[PDB]
This record gives sequence, structure tokens and C-alpha cells, in this order.
Amino acid sequence: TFVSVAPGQTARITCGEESLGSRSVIWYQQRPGQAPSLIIYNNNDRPSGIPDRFSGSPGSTFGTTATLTITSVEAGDEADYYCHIWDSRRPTNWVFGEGTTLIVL
Amino acid sequence: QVQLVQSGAVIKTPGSSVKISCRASGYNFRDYSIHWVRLIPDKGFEWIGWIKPLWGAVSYARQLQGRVSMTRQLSQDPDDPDWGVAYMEFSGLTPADTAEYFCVRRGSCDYCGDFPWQYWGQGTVVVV
Amino acid sequence: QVQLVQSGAVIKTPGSSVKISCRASGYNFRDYSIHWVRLIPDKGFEWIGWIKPLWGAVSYARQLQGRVSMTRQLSQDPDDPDWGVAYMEFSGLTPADTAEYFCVRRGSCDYCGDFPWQYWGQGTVVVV
Amino acid sequence: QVHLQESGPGLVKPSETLSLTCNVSGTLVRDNYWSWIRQPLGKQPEWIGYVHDSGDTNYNPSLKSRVHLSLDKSKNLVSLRLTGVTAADSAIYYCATTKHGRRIYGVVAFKEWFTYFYMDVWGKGTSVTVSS
Amino acid sequence: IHLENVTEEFNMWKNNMVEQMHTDIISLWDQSLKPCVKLTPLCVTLQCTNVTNNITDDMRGELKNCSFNMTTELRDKKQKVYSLFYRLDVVQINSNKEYRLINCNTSAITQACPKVSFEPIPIHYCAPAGFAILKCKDKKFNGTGPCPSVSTVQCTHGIKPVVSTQLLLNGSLAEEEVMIRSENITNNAKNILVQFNTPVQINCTRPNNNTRKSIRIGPGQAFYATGDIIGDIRQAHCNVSKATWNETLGKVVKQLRKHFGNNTIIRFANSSGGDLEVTTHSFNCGGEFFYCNTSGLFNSTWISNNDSITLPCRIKQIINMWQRIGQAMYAPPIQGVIRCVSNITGLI
Ligand SMILES: *[C@@H]1O[C@H](CO)[C@@H](O[C@@H]2O[C@H](CO)[C@@H](O[C@@H]3O[C@H](CO[C@H]4O[C@H](CO[C@H]5O[C@H](CO)[C@@H](O)[C@H](O)[C@@H]5O)[C@@H](O)[C@H](O[C@H]5O[C@H](CO)[C@@H](O)[C@H](O)[C@@H]5O)[C@@H]4O)[C@@H](O)[C@H](O[C@H]4O[C@H](CO)[C@@H](O)[C@H](O)[C@@H]4O[C@H]4O[C@H](CO)[C@@H](O)[C@H](O)[C@@H]4O[C@H]4O[C@H](CO)[C@@H](O)[C@H](O)[C@@H]4O)[C@@H]3O)[C@H](O)[C@H]2NC(C)=O)[C@H](O)[C@H]1NC(C)=O
Ligand SMILES: *[C@@H]1O[C@H](CO)[C@@H](O[C@@H]2O[C@H](CO)[C@@H](O[C@@H]3O[C@H](CO[C@H]4O[C@H](CO)[C@@H](O)[C@H](O)[C@@H]4O)[C@@H](O)[C@H](O[C@H]4O[C@H](CO)[C@@H](O)[C@H](O)[C@@H]4O[C@H]4O[C@H](CO)[C@@H](O)[C@H](O)[C@@H]4O)[C@@H]3O)[C@H](O)[C@H]2NC(C)=O)[C@H](O)[C@H]1NC(C)=O
Ligand SMILES: *[C@@H]1O[C@H](CO)[C@@H](O[C@@H]2O[C@H](CO)[C@@H](O[C@@H]3O[C@H](CO[C@H]4O[C@H](CO)[C@@H](O)[C@H](O)[C@@H]4O)[C@@H](O)[C@H](O[C@H]4O[C@H](CO)[C@@H](O)[C@H](O)[C@@H]4O)[C@@H]3O)[C@H](O)[C@H]2NC(C)=O)[C@H](O)[C@H]1NC(C)=O
Ligand SMILES: *[C@@H]1O[C@H](CO)[C@@H](O[C@@H]2O[C@H](CO)[C@@H](O[C@@H]3O[C@H](CO)[C@@H](O)[C@H](O[C@H]4O[C@H](CO)[C@@H](O)[C@H](O)[C@@H]4O)[C@@H]3O)[C@H](O)[C@H]2NC(C)=O)[C@H](O)[C@H]1NC(C)=O
Ligand SMILES: *[C@@H]1O[C@H](CO)[C@@H](O[C@@H]2O[C@H](CO)[C@@H](O[C@@H]3O[C@H](CO)[C@@H](O)[C@H](O[C@H]4O[C@H](CO)[C@@H](O)[C@H](O)[C@@H]4O)[C@@H]3O)[C@H](O)[C@H]2NC(C)=O)[C@H](O)[C@H]1NC(C)=O
Ligand SMILES: *[C@@H]1O[C@H](CO)[C@@H](O[C@@H]2O[C@H](CO)[C@@H](O[C@@H]3O[C@H](CO)[C@@H](O)[C@H](O)[C@@H]3O)[C@H](O)[C@H]2NC(C)=O)[C@H](O)[C@H]1NC(C)=O
Ligand SMILES: *[C@@H]1O[C@H](CO)[C@@H](O[C@@H]2O[C@H](CO)[C@@H](O[C@@H]3O[C@H](CO)[C@@H](O)[C@H](O)[C@@H]3O)[C@H](O)[C@H]2NC(C)=O)[C@H](O)[C@H]1NC(C)=O
Ligand SMILES: *[C@@H]1O[C@H](CO)[C@@H](O[C@@H]2O[C@H](CO)[C@@H](O[C@@H]3O[C@H](CO)[C@@H](O)[C@H](O)[C@@H]3O)[C@H](O)[C@H]2NC(C)=O)[C@H](O)[C@H]1NC(C)=O
Ligand SMILES: *[C@@H]1O[C@H](CO)[C@@H](O[C@@H]2O[C@H](CO)[C@@H](O)[C@H](O)[C@H]2NC(C)=O)[C@H](O)[C@H]1NC(C)=O
Ligand SMILES: *[C@@H]1O[C@H](CO)[C@@H](O[C@@H]2O[C@H](CO)[C@@H](O)[C@H](O)[C@H]2NC(C)=O)[C@H](O)[C@H]1NC(C)=O
Ligand SMILES: *[C@@H]1O[C@H](CO)[C@@H](O[C@@H]2O[C@H](CO)[C@@H](O)[C@H](O)[C@H]2NC(C)=O)[C@H](O)[C@H]1NC(C)=O
Ligand SMILES: *[C@@H]1O[C@H](CO)[C@@H](O[C@@H]2O[C@H](CO)[C@@H](O)[C@H](O)[C@H]2NC(C)=O)[C@H](O)[C@H]1NC(C)=O
Ligand SMILES: *[C@@H]1O[C@H](CO)[C@@H](O[C@@H]2O[C@H](CO)[C@@H](O)[C@H](O)[C@H]2NC(C)=O)[C@H](O)[C@H]1NC(C)=O
Ligand SMILES: *[C@@H]1O[C@H](CO)[C@@H](O)[C@H](O)[C@H]1NC(C)=O
Ligand SMILES: *[C@@H]1O[C@H](CO)[C@@H](O)[C@H](O)[C@H]1NC(C)=O
Repeated sequence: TFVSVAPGQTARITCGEESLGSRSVIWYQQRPGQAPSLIIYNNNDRPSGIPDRFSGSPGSTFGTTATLTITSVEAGDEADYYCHIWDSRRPTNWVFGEGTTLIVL
Repeated sequence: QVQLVQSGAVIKTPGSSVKISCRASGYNFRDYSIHWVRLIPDKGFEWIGWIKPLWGAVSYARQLQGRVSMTRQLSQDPDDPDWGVAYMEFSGLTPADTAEYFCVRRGSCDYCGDFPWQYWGQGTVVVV
Repeated sequence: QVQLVQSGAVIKTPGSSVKISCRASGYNFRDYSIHWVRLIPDKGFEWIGWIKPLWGAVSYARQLQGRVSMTRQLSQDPDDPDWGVAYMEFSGLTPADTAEYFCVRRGSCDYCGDFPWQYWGQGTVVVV
Repeated sequence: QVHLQESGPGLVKPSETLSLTCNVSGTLVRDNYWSWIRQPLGKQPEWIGYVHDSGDTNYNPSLKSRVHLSLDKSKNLVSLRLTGVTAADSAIYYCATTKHGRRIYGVVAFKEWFTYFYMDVWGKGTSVTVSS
Repeated sequence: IHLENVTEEFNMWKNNMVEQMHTDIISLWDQSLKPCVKLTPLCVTLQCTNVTNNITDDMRGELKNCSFNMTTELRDKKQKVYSLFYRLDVVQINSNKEYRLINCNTSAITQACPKVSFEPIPIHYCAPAGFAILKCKDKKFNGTGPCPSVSTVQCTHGIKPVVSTQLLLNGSLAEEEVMIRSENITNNAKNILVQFNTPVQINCTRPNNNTRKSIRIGPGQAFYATGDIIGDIRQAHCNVSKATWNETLGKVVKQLRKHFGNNTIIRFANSSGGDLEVTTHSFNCGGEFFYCNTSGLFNSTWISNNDSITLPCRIKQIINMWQRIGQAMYAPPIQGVIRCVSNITGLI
């Protein structure tokens, strides 16, 4: 679950079950010793404060897996990532996916 | 011949619902309409409605809508294409609904319309 | 409509043997002939051979015999009588065999001959 | 500007009815939905559920009975009550608001849509540990 | 060619050539089945369950995952195969759950060959030598009695065969007025045909993406069945334009009041009941049937003084159209996402 990239490069972090219907993916990240922190709340939407280049997979693609594209990474990007998928077909995921840690050189 | 066997008399409570069957035999049941009609003494006749058994296409009298229900059962086998059962489930009984009921079939000539009812049931009297 | 889907380009070693499929759809596949033809730059076209898929009766060009091999596969079901796959296994490759290949079908009029090739594949270039 | 303040004992005996409270900062408890999240160490979190007044009080159907979420509009706090602390119940717990949204894929009048959730802000935590 | 100074009485109600046409269409319908394949080995115990979906406990899904034993190419080999079916074609037999097809207690069943289509083509009827065909070229003609404007013909014009239990589709439309026709309007059980002037569009679709699956029954046999469903599990429906429907109903209410008193209140109701395919209008679209609820249309009233209308459908596979005695028909599942657009022409 460990992905290492050079700082300033691109990275892809995948999580969760393959798509069955339309989905609403939600991305959290977790610095060590903190609370969680939202980055992406819709399929490809972000709130204020978080910068760009945190791309997400569009929710209409059928039979793919939730991805998170971070281009021009940094050491402040060193945090655990969490998918939260909301399929229209599968039931409510009361637990999250798997925590993949993004570590940088 | 045309045979129209109803069921016998029955006594029901007010506010109840009665179910009169009508078994028809001797003809192609899929081809002719079935009319339900009634008789109250000192009121004359009153038309209730009709049903086509090919799809069960119904039509009710207006002043009794919501209260009456007509269904049918075809006979599906390659041996008996003749007999078929009409029903009538009449709901919301009053003592004024005490009456004699009939299931009838029209005449089969070319100038026969639909309401000149040729063949008649033996009549079923229900008292509330 | 007549659709002639080939396969894409490929690079092979000298002395090897390439295999090009040609899937034909939109017509009765058992009824018409299939010709293969080639294009080397600064050489013009060169005929290769033909195949009737009804039995797969083939005929080859003389100066390439012993090298080319044509087969076919029909569609056998009562649902899809249209599509059929011709093949070409070209053996004994040289770099001079670097060329663009075509599977073609003739015209369907009454005065249409056999070589006036109406329908054409999209072209498959092989470089050795 | 909000920040939430969890509060609980931290060291809990087994088979004990646990409760936690959550203090607010600025935004009153009426205005927004409320939610609790647990997380074991080195694990993914489990969203325990959400609470709000007027029927918006759904639970995780995993436990679904031994947990009771509530609000305090008089004191402006968020209350959790629990029943039967077990060994796996040792986890860090979080009070947090959430915001909904209608993910819609077809004819709205045919219920061809649903409501996602996302916890916009977070708490600070309380390391509940079960022992004897 | 036209004919003059001529008075001819017509009748559509004591007319023939609808009788033998109703014969001939069902005759050609049966001619389109004797090449096709029976499903006599298919009536078998079905282990069915709910389709993979977030299920609502109070509403119901309309797709069932059914696994069952089936023969193979070879006799001694049996196999386990699954497919999907609508709720409206299986019933429960009797703990566990086991279903079966509804026709398999009472009739045989035939798959349609997926070669043949079900779109209409225009049929021109013609008469042999020694007969002639007449045509009333009058503008206003309620359907009975003399017609001064007539002309002979050798062959009838384009007639596309549709199947619609209500709301006759893609038909020929009137010249200027909206016309209503009957045999005896004061008789009620006789129907009323409503040929309205301007066509009104309908969209109809099933939005679900549909995969088929071939199943070999035996030696050289075939069978098609609904395999996987990719995407959002949605519900088929139809749409019409709101204001067009309002204006056309205004036109027909304008035309009705000649017959029923000028100061008359006219309203509408949904149909009373009966079979599933007479409570709706029942049509075919892309070679697949629809039974689609019509209560969102006939619910209005009328006084003597960007939106649409959506309406939900249902999809059956096995039919008994014209209500035969032991004859049924399976309909093959078709790929993709199906929509079609039709000009609504008349009413019944
Ligand atoms: C018969 O008639 C009936 C009705 O009479 C027809 O029924 C209709 O059928 C259509 C088609 O089936 C349905 O369309 C879907 O609509 C939903 C809802 O769309 C509305 O909401 C959108 C989002 O809401 C946000 O904005 C609104 C204000 O706009 C705000 O109030 C709200 O709170 C929220 O903040 C609006 O954007 C949308 O507007 C769109 O359409 C307007 C129409 O004119 C146009 O003006 C706008 O500019 C805009 O284009 C509308 O208000 C849609 O959500 C849905 O589309 C999504 O889902 C499908 C599923 O496959 C997907 O293919 C689409 O691409 C789209 O998914 C994108 O958006 C998701 C949003 O989260 C995102 O998660 C996805 O990942 C994806 O995002 C990707 O692409 C976008 C760019 O598109 C990009 O920004 C992303 O970053 C990412 O790259 C469908 O379009 C109708 O709901 C339905 N009912 C009604 C009442 O209309 C019926 O079809 C007729 N039948 C026939 C046969 O004709
Ligand atoms: C009222 O009247 C209207 C007017 O005709 C009528 O609408 C028409 O309906 C028919 C059937 O629903 C439509 O026909 C289908 O059209 C699609 C689209 O392709 C056509 O259109 C494009 C652009 O307009 C053209 O470029 C193209 O050449 C076509 O003309 C076709 O895909 C359909 O073809 C498939 O079905 C046929 C049925 O047998 C097959 O013969 C055909 O080969 C195709 O099937 C094959 O491919 C499938 C996909 O892989 C596969 O699953 C099959 O098994 C098979 O292998 C078909 O031609 C027509 O387009 C509609 N008209 C318009 C203008 O849209 C209404 O239906 C009518 N109302 C009622 C109730 O009937
Ligand atoms: C053709 O199309 C028309 C309209 O498109 C359909 O008409 C509607 O049909 C439904 C049912 O067939 C009618 O009944 C409604 O059912 C709803 C579902 O009931 C379930 O859920 C409730 C709780 O939500 C439970 O109590 C119940 O036991 C069921 O489990 C009800 O929720 C509806 O109630 C609503 O309206 C009433 C009256 O206004 C309110 O008091 C309620 O609070 C609630 O808001 C209702 O009972 C529905 O009424 C029909 N519409 C109209 C306008 O009459 C036809 O059914 C369709 N044809 C066919 C054959 O299906
Ligand atoms: C998968 O499908 C399930 C179907 O059960 C779906 O669960 C339901 O989702 C809705 C919305 O997400 C839940 O919330 C409802 O929302 C409305 C709108 O505010 C409220 O008014 C509702 O309250 C009423 O219903 C309550 C329960 O019946 C009553 O207690 C209350 O007094 C009101 O009458 C309600 O809060 C809804 O609770 C759930 N249902 C269940 C059983 O969980 C789920 O969201 C879908 N998931 C996905 C990913 O698609
Ligand atoms: C209709 O019902 C049938 C019932 O047989 C159903 O077929 C079965 O579905 C399940 C789930 O879709 C299939 O199980 C999968 O099989 C594939 C192929 O072997 C595996 O790759 C899958 O593994 C994934 O999921 C696992 C879950 O833990 C993961 O651990 C793993 O890493 C993979 O991500 C999974 O085991 C099963 O094979 C089919 N059986 C057949 C014969 O097809 C069908 O899907 C239902 N269809 C519909 C439309 O409802
Ligand atoms: C498809 O066909 C197979 C083959 O007939 C069916 O499998 C058989 O099903 C019966 C009853 O479901 C099984 O009997 C039971 O077996 C269990 C397991 O051993 C046993 O505990 C019970 O006491 C009882 O004996 C039978 O063993 C089983 N045979 C095989 C080879 O699987 C199957 O049910 C059919 N349907 C599907 C959906 O597969
Ligand atoms: C449908 O329309 C046709 C005409 O296009 C109607 O046919 C004719 O209608 C007139 C009046 O509507 C009838 O005239 C009446 O005749 C009697 C006796 O001749 C007379 O006493 C009356 O005062 C009146 O003038 C005429 O009979 C009728 N022709 C036929 C053959 O019936 C037709 O009536 C319309 N359909 C229905 C069901 O009404
Ligand atoms: C014509 O309109 C009437 C009134 O809107 C429709 O009657 C309604 O039909 C629905 C469907 O049955 C009734 O819903 C209820 O469904 C539950 C499901 O379990 C069932 O338990 C109830 O007994 C009842 O069936 C609804 O009550 C009923 N309304 C009235 C006033 O009778 C009718 O369906 C429409 N016609 C067509 C063809 O749709
Ligand atoms: C064949 O069997 C089916 C199911 O066993 C019968 O269908 C149901 O029969 C029951 C009475 O046994 C009725 O209450 C249901 O309404 C029927 N359902 C349907 C969809 O028709 C069917 O009647 C039987 N047919 C014959 C000719 O025996
Ligand atoms: C039916 O099955 C037979 C045998 O399984 C197929 O015949 C062989 O198929 C293989 C490919 O699977 C070829 O390499 C052989 O050359 C074939 N042999 C012969 C004698 O034809 C046959 O192609 C299958 N047919 C269909 C329509 O599926
Ligand atoms: C329905 O789903 C199928 C799933 O295969 C879609 O077919 C794929 O479409 C994409 C893009 O059009 C192609 O790249 C794939 O090669 C297709 N796969 C196959 C097996 O054909 C199909 O497009 C979907 N239809 C709709 C209307 O969304
Ligand atoms: C038929 O039309 C009437 C009125 O046009 C519809 O009545 C609606 O009834 C609901 C009751 O739940 C009200 O909330 C709506 O305001 C009424 N509509 C209007 C326009 O006032 C009735 O629903 C229609 N029938 C169907 C099946 O939809
Ligand atoms: C349904 O009927 C309408 C009647 O207007 C047709 O629309 C016209 O059709 C003719 C010939 O088909 C065209 O020359 C016109 O350009 C059409 N008018 C418009 C505004 O497009 C329509 O084609 C018919 N068929 C369908 C499928 O809608
Ligand atoms: C199966 O279908 C029944 C009845 O439709 C439903 O109650 C149940 O929730 C469905 N799912 C499962 C897993 O049993
Ligand atoms: C009914 O109205 C029409 C015009 O709408 C009028 O020509 C006709 O005379 C009226 N009939 C009666 C009986 O008033």
C-alpha cells in the first residue's frame, strides 16, 4: 500500500471496489498525529483551501476503480489516503476503504 | 345450447362483500360480452355493467363505481375451449342492495346488437 | 453496407511468417470471392491470390507459390450468416516484403466482373 | 470557524455503558447535522453514523442497538451513549458535522438518486482504551 | 382516378377486409415462428434471488438472478447456468425459494429468431382482376353513409402494421379538423375512435445497458438470455410534451361537445382494469415490448366556458398476444440502451 515518488512529480492512488453503477467518491487524507481532512467531496470536486491538481476519476465510468491523481507532489503531501465510495448499486459503506500511505523521497 | 350456471342464494351482513360466480358453457367463451344486471322489487331493473373476457375489459355503471369488481377466468387447454367463468365481487353492502342478480349474454345474429340479451342466468337473490 | 475490418500494422523478423486476418461483415459471406493484393512503394500493385470460402478453393500467384497460405472460417449458426473471417499466412519474409496489404471484394452488379474490386480493406502495413 | 472538543474517560472497563460528550465552537447544534467516527490504530475509520433533529438519526446497522446518539440544544453539545464496551471498542472517536448532497443519475421523481455525506470539519479526539 | 356525379354509401363497421387482414397478420405471424426454436427443455426448477443492488425493503426490484440446471451439447453432461428475468414472468412454487416460468404449467413456448425484426413495413393491399377498390376523398366523414367525393384505386396506400392496445401510433392523421368516429355514439360499449389532426411526439426508452448471453441447449440449438447489466439499475419510461397534449385535448373536447350537448362537463379517468395489457397501451420498440402506465394522461376535467409528462413502463419477455390457447412467445433480450420516437396519431 506504499507508493514513493519524487517530490514535484505525478502520482496515482487507487482505492476501493470496482464501479458497478454511478458513484460518489470521497477522498480524505490523514497526516500522522492529526484528525482526518477532506480533500475531494464529489467525483471531481474540491472545497476551498485545498489547491488544485488533486484530480479524481469521473463518476460515470462503469467497471473502473476509484483513483486519485496528484500531480506536482510535495512533502506536505505525505499523508494517508482514504477512499469513500458511494455507489448507487452497492449499499452504504459504513467503513472506509484501505489506507494507502503516500511517502516521498 | 347455452348454459349459464350461477350460484345459489346467500345472506350477508351490511358493509360486507359478496362474490357471485357465473359459469358459461356451450359456446366460444372468448368471443362474446358478459353483462351483469340486477332486479330490486318495486324499482325495476338496473344495469350494472359488462366485461369482455378476451382481456377482461370492463365497464361499470357510473352510480355504482368504486363498489363493484368484475373478473374472469378463461379455460386454457387444447381440450376445453368452451367453458369460462365470470365473477362479480360487489362491495359495500346495504340492505337496499337486497336484490336478484343476473349474468346474461347477447344474441348471436348479425343484426343482434349488444344489449338485446338472449341468454339469461337462473338468477341469484342476495339479502342483506 | 460492407465492412472489411483488417488487423493493424506489425513488425516481423526476416524469414518469419505473418498472419493477417480479414473479418467481412454485412453480406452473405458464402457467395463472393476474396482477393488479397499488395502495395510496395515504387512498385505499384501486385496481385496475390483469391479464395472462395464456400469450400476455400484457392488460387495463388505463380511467382509466390510455396510461400502464401490462405484459409477461411465461416459462421455456422442460424443467427449470424453474414460475418466470415478470411486469413492469410505469408511465409518466408524478406525486407523487400515490406508492404501494405489489402483484402478486397468484387462488385455485385450483373456486368460486374471479378477483378473490379468494389469494397476494400483499410490497409495493413508490414515492415520487416 | 468551528472546532469540536471530545470528552470521555479514556480508560473503560468491559461491559460498561460508555458515554462521550462533544463541545462546540461558534456554530450552534441546531444548524447542522452531526456525526461520530471511530478509528482503531493503523486502520481505516468506521463511520458510526449521523445524528440530527427531526428523524435524521440513522445508525450503523453493524451495532445499531448498543449506541445512542443525541444532541443538547440547551447546552449546545453533542452526546453519545454506548452500551457494552468490548475489547475491539478501544479506538479514537470523533465528533464532526457533515454536509449532504443529492447524487442524481436519472428521473428524480422515480427516486433515481441518493444522498452522499462528507465530514467537513473534525474533532480532536479521545483515545478510549478498554482494560481491567 | 377521380369519379364524378357519384353517391356511394360506405361503412367501416360492416366492412370486410379488416376481418381477413386480422386473419392474415396472425397467419404471417405464425409463418414467422415455424423456423424458430422451441423451449421445451427449459421449463425447470429455478433457483432465483435478488439482483445485486442496494435494495429498498418497501419497494421492489424487477430483476431476478436465476440459476438452474440445463442440458449441454452432449446428453451426459449437465451444466449450471444463470440469467436475469423480470418479476412478471416467474412465479413461486412450494424455507428456501424456488421459482418457475408462468407458462410452463399451461403452454409451450417459442423463442423468436433474432434474425427477424418487428418493425412495420408498409403493406399495400390490392384487388385481383374483376374487382375494384373505392376511396372516400371527402374531408368530413364520420364513417357511415354517403360520400360524394370518391375515387377508385388499384392498390391501397401505405399501411404500417402497429400493435398498440391504446394510443395508436405512427398512423395516418386527419386533414384539418380533429375527427371522432363511432358506430353508434349513444351506445356506450361500442368504442370511439379519435383521429386527431396534429401528431404529438413521444419519447420512450429503457436506459439500462443490456448484455445478452448465448446458451447452447442441445445439438445445434441456441438460446439467448439476459446476462450482466452494466451501469445504473434504472427504470424504463416514456415522455410527451405537456402543452401539446393540453392543446390536443382542447381540440378533442371542442369536437366532442357537438355530440353530447353544448353545455356539458367532460372529464377523463384512467382505465378501469382488466388485463395488464389493456390497462395501459402496449407497444413494441426495437423488437421489445412495453406495457407503460397511462394514468398521468387521462386525469383532467373540462368546463363549458418546457415541461413534459413522464410516465413509467414495465417490460415483459413472454407474451400471449391475441390470447391464444396454448401458444406463447418468448422475446429475446437485445443489446445496449433502447429508445424510440413515435408520432402518436389516434385514441381509442
Ligand atoms: C423524459 O423527460 C424526463 C424529464 O422530463 C427526462 O429525465 C431527465 O433525464 C436526464 C437524463 O437521463 C437526467 O439528467 C441527469 O441529471 C442529473 C442532475 O442534473 C442537475 O444537477 C446537476 C448538478 O446539480 C448541481 O447544480 C445545480 C444547479 O445546476 C444545483 O441546484 C445543485 O445543488 C448542484 O450543485 C446540474 O449540473 C445539472 O445541470 C446540467 O444540465 C442543465 C440542463 O440544461 C445545464 O443547463 C447545466 O449546464 C448542466 O449541464 C442539472 O441541474 C445530472 O447530475 C446527470 O448527469 C451526471 O450523471 C450522468 C450519469 O452517467 C453522467 O453521465 C453525467 O456526465 C453527469 O455526471 C457528471 O456530474 C456528476 C455530478 O457530481 C459527477 O459526479 C460526474 O463524475 C460527472 O462529472 C464529470 O463531468 C462534469 C461535466 O459534465 C465535470 O464537471 C466533472 O468534474 C466530471 O468531469 C444527468 O444529466 C435528469 O435528471 C432527468 N430528470 C429531469 C427532471 O430532468 C428523461 O430523460 C426524458 N426521456 C427521454 C427519452 O428524453
Ligand atoms: C414510428 O415510426 C418511426 C419511424 O420509422 C419508428 O422509428 C424507427 O424505429 C426503428 C426500430 O425501432 C429504428 O430502426 C433502428 O435504427 C437503429 C439506428 O440506425 C439507423 O439510424 C442511423 C441514423 O439515423 C442510420 O445511419 C442507420 O443506417 C440506421 O438507419 C439501428 O441500429 C437498428 O438496426 C438494428 O436493428 C435491426 C432490426 O432487425 C437490424 O436489422 C439491424 O441490422 C441492427 O441490428 C443489429 O445490430 C444490433 C446492434 O449490434 C444487434 O444487437 C442486432 O442483434 C443486430 O445484429 C434499426 O435499424 C429507426 O431508426 C427509427 N427511426 C428513426 C428515424 O429513428 C418508430 O419505431 C415507430 N413507432 C413504433 C411504435 O414502432
Ligand atoms: C399508474 O401511475 C399512477 C401515477 O403515476 C399510479 O398512481 C399511484 O399509485 C400509488 C400506488 O400504486 C398510489 O398509492 C401511494 O402509495 C405510496 C406508497 O405506499 C407505501 O409507502 C407508504 C408510506 O410512504 C406506506 O404507508 C404504504 O403501506 C406503502 O408501503 C404511499 O406513500 C402514498 O401515500 C401518499 O399519498 C397519501 C394520499 O395523499 C398521503 O396521505 C401519504 O402521506 C403519502 O404522501 C399512496 O398511498 C398513489 O396514490 C397513486 N397516485 C395517485 C395520484 O393516486 C398508479 O398506481 C399506476 N398504475 C399502476 C397499475 O401501478
Ligand atoms: C440505499 O437504499 C437505502 C434504502 O433504504 C437508503 O436508505 C435511506 O436513505 C435515506 C436518504 O439517504 C435516509 O434518510 C431519509 O431522508 C429523508 C429526507 O430528509 C428523511 O425525511 C427521512 O426521515 C423519514 O424516515 C425515517 C426512517 O423511515 C423516519 O424515522 C423519519 O421520522 C422520517 O419519517 C430519512 O431520514 C433513510 O433513513 C435511509 N433508510 C434506511 C433504512 O437506512 C440508502 O441511503 C441508499 N444508499 C445508497 C448508497 O444509495
Ligand atoms: C447473478 O447471480 C450470479 C450467481 O452465481 C452471479 O454470478 C457470480 O457473481 C459473483 C459476484 O459478482 C462472482 O464472484 C466473483 O467472481 C470473479 C471471477 O472469479 C472474481 O474475480 C471476483 O473476485 C472479486 O471479488 C472478491 C470479493 O472478495 C475479491 O476478493 C477479489 O479480489 C475480486 O475483486 C468474485 O469472486 C461469481 O464468480 C459469479 N459466478 C458466475 C458463475 O458468474 C452474477 O454476478 C449475478 N449477476 C447479476 C447481474 O446480478
Ligand atoms: C443444478 O443441478 C444440480 C445437480 O442436480 C443441483 O445440485 C443438487 O442439489 C440437491 C438439492 O439442492 C443436492 O442435494 C443436497 O446436497 C447437500 C450437499 O451435499 C446435502 O447436504 C443435502 O442433504 C442434499 O443431499 C445435491 O447434492 C446437488 N448435487 C450437485 C451435484 O450439486 C442444483 O441444485 C441445481 N441448481 C443449481 C442452481 O445449481
Ligand atoms: C354519423 O354521421 C352521419 C352523416 O355523416 C349520420 O347519418 C345521418 O345523420 C342524420 C342526422 O344526424 C340522420 O337524419 C335523421 O333522419 C331521420 C329519418 O330519416 C329524421 O327523422 C331525423 O330528423 C334526421 O333528419 C340520418 O338518418 C343519418 N343517416 C343514417 C344512414 O343513419 C349518422 O347518424 C352519424 N352517426 C350516428 C351514430 O349518429
Ligand atoms: C386509476 O386511479 C386509481 C386512483 O389513483 C388507482 O387506484 C389505486 O391503485 C393503487 C394500486 O393498487 C392502490 O395502491 C395500493 O397498493 C398497496 C400495495 O400493497 C395495496 O395494498 C392497496 O390495497 C392498494 O392496492 C391505490 O390505493 C388505489 N387508489 C384508489 C383510490 O383506489 C388505479 O390503479 C388507477 N388505474 C390504473 C390502471 O392504474
Ligand atoms: C397454471 O399455473 C399457474 C400457477 O400455478 C396459474 O396461475 C395462477 O393461478 C392461481 C390459482 O391457482 C391464481 O390465483 C393466480 O392469479 C394465477 N396467476 C396468473 C399470473 O395467472 C394458472 O392459472 C394455471 N393455469 C392453468 C390453465 O391451470
Ligand atoms: C464446434 O466445435 C468443433 C470442435 O470443438 C470445432 O472444430 C474445430 O475447432 C477448432 C477451434 O476451436 C479448430 O482449430 C479446428 O480446425 C476445428 N475442426 C474442424 C474439423 O472444424 C468447430 O469449429 C466448432 N464450430 C462452431 C460453429 O462453434
Ligand atoms: C453499454 O455497455 C457496454 C459495455 O461493454 C459499452 O460497450 C463499450 O463501449 C466503449 C465505449 O463506447 C468501448 O470502448 C468498448 O469497447 C465497448 N465494449 C463492448 C464490449 O462493446 C456500451 O457502449 C454501453 N452503451 C451505452 C449506450 O452506454
Ligand atoms: C390527476 O390530476 C389531478 C389534478 O390535476 C392530480 O391531483 C393532485 O393530487 C395531489 C394529492 O397528493 C396534490 O398534491 C396535487 O396538487 C394535485 N395536482 C394538482 C395539479 O393540483 C392527480 O395526481 C392526477 N393523477 C395522477 C395519477 O397523477
Ligand atoms: C412524425 O410526423 C411528423 C409530422 O410533422 C414528421 O415530421 C415531418 O416529416 C416529414 C417527412 O417525414 C419531413 O419532411 C418534415 O421535415 C418533418 N417535420 C419536422 C418539423 O421535422 C416526422 O418525420 C414523423 N416521424 C417521426 C419519427 O417523428
Ligand atoms: C430478496 O427478495 C425479497 C423479496 O423481494 C426481499 O425481501 C429481500 O430483501 C431480497 N434480498 C435478499 C438478500 O433476500
Ligand atoms: C354548441 O356550440 C356550438 C359552437 O361551439 C354552436 O354552434 C351550437 O349551436 C351549440 N349548440 C347548442 C344546442 O347551443
